[PDB]
Amino acid sequence: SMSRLSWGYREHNGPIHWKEFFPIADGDQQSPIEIKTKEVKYDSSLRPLSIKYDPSSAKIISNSGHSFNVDFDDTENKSVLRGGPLTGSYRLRQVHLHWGSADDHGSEHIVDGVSYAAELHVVHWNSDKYPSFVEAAHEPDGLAVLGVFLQIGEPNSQLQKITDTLDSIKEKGKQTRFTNFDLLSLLPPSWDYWTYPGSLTVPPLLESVTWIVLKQPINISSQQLAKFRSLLCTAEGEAAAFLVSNHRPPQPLKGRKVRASF
Ligand SMILES: CN(Cc1ccc(Cl)cc1)S(=O)(=O)c1ccc(S(N)(=O)=O)cc1
Ligand SMILES: [Zn+2]
Repeated sequence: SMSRLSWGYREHNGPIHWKEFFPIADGDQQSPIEIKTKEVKYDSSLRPLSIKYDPSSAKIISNSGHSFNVDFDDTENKSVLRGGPLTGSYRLRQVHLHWGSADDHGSEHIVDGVSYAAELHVVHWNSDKYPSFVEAAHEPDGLAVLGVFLQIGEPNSQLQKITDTLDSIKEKGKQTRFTNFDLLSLLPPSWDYWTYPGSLTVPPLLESVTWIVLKQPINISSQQLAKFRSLLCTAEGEAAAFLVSNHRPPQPLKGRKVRASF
């Protein structure tokens, strides 16, 4: 029961099957990717990242069945990403997390054969050119996603505000008010990054993303990370399954180059 609404990460509907309903899964700019550092193009024309996140932008946290979503008010330019490889201003919309079944893997991007325990995605859209997230999502330059690796280490109290909420939203489709979220404090100290043209890592897998993957990981404890696997991918009433893993394997580069800021 894989379909154009019923995709997932289980055996019958996981990544291997997404192509059945989203043929672009086999496209030439699919994400995520293994970054081979020896092959990175160190580009002196890449600018520093400019990041401004207003803690009051966050409105709600939700269980989609595929991850947790922190959703932000994107009607104003309070929370925006500029610089790096980007032209103009990209407005903050959504935060996701990806993880695997155990702490030794779970990230979407892989760096020199190494997988991190999880990966945070910060999703933004080009509001200087496009009227809306929906319109931007189907343009090559419409979206910018900031990726941050999570490694097992000392408990991160920055993750605590999110993990404290996870019982509220256990069932697929539950949401809770979630505000005064200091996203910028969750980022690592250094904003050195890789960048490449790609796609959404989930259906519908649109090739509209400028990926900006931060070199420096942040921490998560094993017991924090296990909270996310207690989320259900099934709705209230239906037969319970856990969201034990929600990452897409790396995809073919097909001529693309990864550029480094550093
Ligand atoms: C981008 N969304 C999917 C989507 C995009 C466009 C439209 Cl018109 C409808 C749905 S999303 O909120 O489900 C989303 C965004 C970004 C990513 S990711 N994990 O690649 O950065 C996943 C999912
Ligand atoms: Zn994501």
